Amino acid sequence: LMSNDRYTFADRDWYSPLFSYLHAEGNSRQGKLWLVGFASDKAKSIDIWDKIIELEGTDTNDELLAQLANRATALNAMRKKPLRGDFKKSVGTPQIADIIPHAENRIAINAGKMTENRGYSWQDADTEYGELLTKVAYSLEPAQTVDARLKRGNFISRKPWPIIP
Amino acid sequence: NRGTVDFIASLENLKEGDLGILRKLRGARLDEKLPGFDLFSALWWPLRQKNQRAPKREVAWLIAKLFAEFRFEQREGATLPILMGGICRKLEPKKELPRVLARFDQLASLDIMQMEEPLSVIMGILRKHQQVCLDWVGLTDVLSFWEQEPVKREWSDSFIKAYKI
Amino acid sequence: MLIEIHMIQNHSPANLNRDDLGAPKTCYFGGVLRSRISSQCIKRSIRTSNDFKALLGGVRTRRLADLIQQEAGETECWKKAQEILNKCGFKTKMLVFMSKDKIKDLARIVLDNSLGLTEAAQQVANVIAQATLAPDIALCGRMLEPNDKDKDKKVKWSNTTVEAALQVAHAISTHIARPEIDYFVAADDVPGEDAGAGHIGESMFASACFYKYFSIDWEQLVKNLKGDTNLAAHTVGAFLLAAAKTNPSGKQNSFAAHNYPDGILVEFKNSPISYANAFVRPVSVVKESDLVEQSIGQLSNYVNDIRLGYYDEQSPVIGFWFSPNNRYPLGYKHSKLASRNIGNLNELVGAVLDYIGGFKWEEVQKS
Amino acid sequence: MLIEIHMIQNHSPANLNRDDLGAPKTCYFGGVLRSRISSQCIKRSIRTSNDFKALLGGVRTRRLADLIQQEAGETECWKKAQEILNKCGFKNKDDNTKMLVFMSKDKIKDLARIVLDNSLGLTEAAQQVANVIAQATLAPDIALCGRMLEPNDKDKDKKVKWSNTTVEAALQVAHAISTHIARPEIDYFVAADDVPGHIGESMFASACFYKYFSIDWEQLVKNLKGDTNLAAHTVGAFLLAAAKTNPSGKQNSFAAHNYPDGILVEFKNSPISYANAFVRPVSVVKESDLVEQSIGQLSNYVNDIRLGYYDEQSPVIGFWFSPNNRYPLGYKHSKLASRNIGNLNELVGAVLDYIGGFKWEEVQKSK
Amino acid sequence: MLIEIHMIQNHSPANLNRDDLGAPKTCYFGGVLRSRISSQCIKRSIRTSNDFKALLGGVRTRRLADLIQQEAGETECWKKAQEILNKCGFKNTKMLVFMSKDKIKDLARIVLDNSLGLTEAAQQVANVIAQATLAPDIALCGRMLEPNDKDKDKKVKWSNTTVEAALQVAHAISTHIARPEIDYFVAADDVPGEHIGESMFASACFYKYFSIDWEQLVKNLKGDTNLAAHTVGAFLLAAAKTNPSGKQNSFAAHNYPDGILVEFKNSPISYANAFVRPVSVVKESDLVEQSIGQLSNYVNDIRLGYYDEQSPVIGFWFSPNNRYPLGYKHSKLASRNIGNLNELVGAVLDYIGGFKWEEVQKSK
Repeated sequence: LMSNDRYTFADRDWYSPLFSYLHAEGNSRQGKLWLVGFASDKAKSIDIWDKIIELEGTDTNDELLAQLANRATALNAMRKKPLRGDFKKSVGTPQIADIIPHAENRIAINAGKMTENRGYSWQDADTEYGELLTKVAYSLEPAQTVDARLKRGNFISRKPWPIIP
Repeated sequence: NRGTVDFIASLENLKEGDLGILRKLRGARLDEKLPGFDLFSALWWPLRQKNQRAPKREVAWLIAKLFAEFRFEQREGATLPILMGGICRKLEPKKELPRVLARFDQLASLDIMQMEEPLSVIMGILRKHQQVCLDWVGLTDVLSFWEQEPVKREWSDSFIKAYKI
Repeated sequence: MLIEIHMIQNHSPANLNRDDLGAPKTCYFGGVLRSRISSQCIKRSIRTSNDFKALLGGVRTRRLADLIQQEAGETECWKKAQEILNKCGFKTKMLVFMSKDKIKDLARIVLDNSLGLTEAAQQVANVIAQATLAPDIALCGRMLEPNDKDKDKKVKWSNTTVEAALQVAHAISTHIARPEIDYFVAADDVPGEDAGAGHIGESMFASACFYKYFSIDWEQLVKNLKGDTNLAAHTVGAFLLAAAKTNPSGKQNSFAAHNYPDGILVEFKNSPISYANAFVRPVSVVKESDLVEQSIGQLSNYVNDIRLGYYDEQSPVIGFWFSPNNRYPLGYKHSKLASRNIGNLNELVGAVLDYIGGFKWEEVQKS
Repeated sequence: MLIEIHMIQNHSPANLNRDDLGAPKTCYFGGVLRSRISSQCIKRSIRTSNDFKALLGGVRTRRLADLIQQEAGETECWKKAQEILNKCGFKNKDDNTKMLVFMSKDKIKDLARIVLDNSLGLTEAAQQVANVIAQATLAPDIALCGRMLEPNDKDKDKKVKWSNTTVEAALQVAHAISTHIARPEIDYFVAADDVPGHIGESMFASACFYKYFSIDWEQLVKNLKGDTNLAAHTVGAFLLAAAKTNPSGKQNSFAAHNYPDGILVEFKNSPISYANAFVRPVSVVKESDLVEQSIGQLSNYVNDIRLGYYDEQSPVIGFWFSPNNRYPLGYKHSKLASRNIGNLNELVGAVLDYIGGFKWEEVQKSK
Repeated sequence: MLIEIHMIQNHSPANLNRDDLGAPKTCYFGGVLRSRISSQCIKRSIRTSNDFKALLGGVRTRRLADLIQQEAGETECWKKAQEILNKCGFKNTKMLVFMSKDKIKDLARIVLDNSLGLTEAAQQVANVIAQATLAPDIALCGRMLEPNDKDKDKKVKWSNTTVEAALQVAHAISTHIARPEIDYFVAADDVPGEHIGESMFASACFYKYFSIDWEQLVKNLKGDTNLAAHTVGAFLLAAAKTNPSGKQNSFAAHNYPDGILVEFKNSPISYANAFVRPVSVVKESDLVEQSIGQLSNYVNDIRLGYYDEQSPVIGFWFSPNNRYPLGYKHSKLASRNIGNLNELVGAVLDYIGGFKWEEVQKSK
């Protein structure tokens, strides 16, 4: 329920048990893969959710599945980036933390298509952030200089980056 | 818009003595010196009688001062945020580009009563970089509504688009 | 009850507060950009002024072991002071804000005892939490947090939080902000090979007229300083005298911003009312007046409108107004917004202190 | 105790200071454009002057190797001294020797002696050079302007430790501001050729400026290790300087060597600036002038601050000077200055008498 | 010591110095308009004066090759020198050059027909040119020559060509308000058959101020004190006996100055704040009398207000036939009052160290 220094609140984690289900038990098969995510800490449950994704078994790229299994750190690194300069223990751009869930939920409809890479890619998923992020850039730089619009243009080129290990 | 075009035409119809008399009154208001007030009245007031949307007294006086100082030729399509932008490329990206950019973006914090010296130095760097053409009508029409965000919003946008070429 | 001060000051081109990049601090109030001086800068300058020098009985620092070792002539109490500091829970070391003499004497007499580390750490924690008799602590408050990640599980901490009794807002320009950039180059005393061009630096500065706002709570000031009463009024008078006569110590060696204000309105409420919204419209300089007169005229208009607006007969308010030699009147046309136009700072201090209670300035100069 | 000098001086059409392109410096004070002369220009023109020749002592350069070789004569030692300066910590990023070195020139011989030893290697010589520079702070210019010097931790030797290198300055100078509107012009020039066989632009301005200097006596005395005689000589020579020097920039094209028309010397415990007097630009009328309106508004503000702020138990004594009393102070008051004098030599005599009692020859004969 | 020359001089209705448009240049002093004649016009008018003919040294040209071309053997117009000077950086532009008269001719016309070839004679012309300082006009005026580090030969090096100016000149300002007038001229036709003219002019009395350093003069003449007095004497005759060379075929403005103050003092003082208040005419007196009277009042104020010990600034007041006195108040402001220019020249040279006018002309 909290966006700490090592976590950023996006959506349910349907990307965790994927570079795993696809190699040990269950494998690739045609049907609807129902995900049940039950969270806990010590003796208190915090959130339980369900989800349904569609698959057929369209090959496997082990590297891309690995990057897909490791996405929350990429979101934390995208949020944590300072606007300018660098400072220790810097939280960084908290309005991006407000707009992460909308682009995440717009992406999350074709989870079964991102899993097998039929037509939707990391780069095709990247384009969804542009509209919300251009809306943010007006507020975070509400100036009327050449430097204002140039900073907005640099700001709209911020994309999450893939991390495998 | 009509009324502007005849004002710029009457400015171009002026002769040596009239340009000199408006040149000596740079950096001042009009009410102090009477020949300047009379010349401006004889050049401006019939247009305000005939046309309702004739330029305001302050903006017309300022544009008269700038035309008397610089005497640029009137030509459509040579507006200020295009020549700025076509000029900015020939400079060193490390040092001189922020120096010119700061003097260009200082205009978004000044009023029409305070916008004589920055315009003087900007047309100065034009005259130093060998330019003879400038759209005065567009500058008058944007100065008459200088206190609106979309006008300076399309100011630096014309700039960015001319600079990126 | 509350004591409220309004303040209109004009400054020379300077840089009294800057960010990490090296430009004056700016804000967005009412859709346009304005110059800004941070509040905490003003509180720091008042706290470290020469009209407040009788009134510093405390320290905000992390070099407590330097203070403990300084409470010694020859005895080696450096490693044990840091040690007991680290078992205390101040582990970078945490900033501790408490009185001088209490920690000095008690750390000298407790650290030099041959007792257990746990018991002496408990005593050090107790005397740190209990040393809340300091003037800056009452004015500016205190929050301390023992880091339980590295803290011994034996001893326990106590209540330490201090509620402050002074609320100052950031200094905000009365008009639009006009930033400027200055280019400098250094020279060589002796001719020689010399440079190719000369590396140009950049120094950002601006000038503005500032409206500052002050608020003083007397009941909390009394409650923080225990049963003392004269010290509260003496603190109020000293703070007024300092804030009237102190500037931020910015780049003052080359930008001498030693100006003094042209108008002070003082007031008394039961509820805090800030009058910053007089300047939502930017002030445009016209040929007749100057920035200062129009700023205080707009302030007078807002004060008049609020006084004739939200007004309850069961708790009426009054106030006095001060200007140098009475040159700048608040009631420029007809209204008498203040009843006791005062032409000097000392008489204003005396009137404020008399309104607080039966106190004279020479009487309370002993606490 | 502070010595404060306020000065009014009208200048001929001239370009005393400029930016990169040739424009005179401009400022945004009082909502209107003001002409500006940088404070560093004034400080350097004071430092390099005929009256300040005797109380020299500090040098600021990046070419220690050249002067060291000149001190040690025919000894080669160029590459060795360059290596020692690199090992000391003088940063050489972007292949540029920089960080203008501020040390007294009577200790150059010690540098050449320590560098030209053969018993010690290079770390030892560099550490000894650092100990020489960090304890050579005995000049009037280093005492006045202060010094800061932060060598980098990247290119320095690991086994070099740096002592305290800071000296707090004893002089505060504000940026010169014209009393009225700023009005630049443009000049047009072409290159003439003598043998028979285009146009450009230059910018110039004319303005009457208000200048403000401040000197802290106790910090100046503390900076010179208790030499009160030299501190008095420093104050006197500085006053003669700031009266009789003008900045040397484009003086070959516009010889503006104008003299001040009024200087007010005051002694007080708090810094006082008169910049808010000219917050309204002075409008030239037919019956008067710019200069006397400037001094009149200055006198009005002097009255306002004197009867409004300075009225305390601590008295303030000031003298006023104009050449042969050609511009007196406020006509309706006539009591502002304790003494009205017509010569500058009597001004420095009165100042040196008021500080601790000093005669001009006894302080002149100390250096 | 420093020599100061302040002069007040009235001019006829004229246009002695013009901007791009065709107006006289104008400046703003003390809040009101004033007419203006620039420094470089006065410098070049003194430069071209007949009193400065006998000590005229320097070229200030930008095409040296045609001056090289004076030899009969047509081999140096389009020579390799037209590429060697380019390797010297004297490039579009051509980088004008402040060097001497005899040195360039003699030494260059020796060296630029040689078998040395490329990258050898450029160093010789550099040694001739970047050391060609000995000339009085250079000694007073100064010198500069920065070459194109992007368009010069890499094997050539440069010594110092920076000469500190011994002369400081201020612009000419009025003592009263500027009154610009437009004149309309109509050009007629000599043949009948089947255009109003726009020019500007003004009249004003002007105030000028120059400074010359003596030790810097002597230094830049390489220790020649004998020429550095003939220089100052020619300058003194020129600044008082020469008007600028503007539109003088239609505006005969050959007036002579009515008040000159020549002073000798260690640090330079400009008496320009006497004319903050514009001179307003009255029915009793004229413009020259009021201007000189205000100058007198400010001179007395400065002299009585800035010293009490030594340096009794022995300055000379020059008025033609003692026409305009330096003030009608208490006298003894100037050391002597001179009604002649040549007696002033003799007295000034006597202050220089006993130098005689009849014996110093033989120097050059």
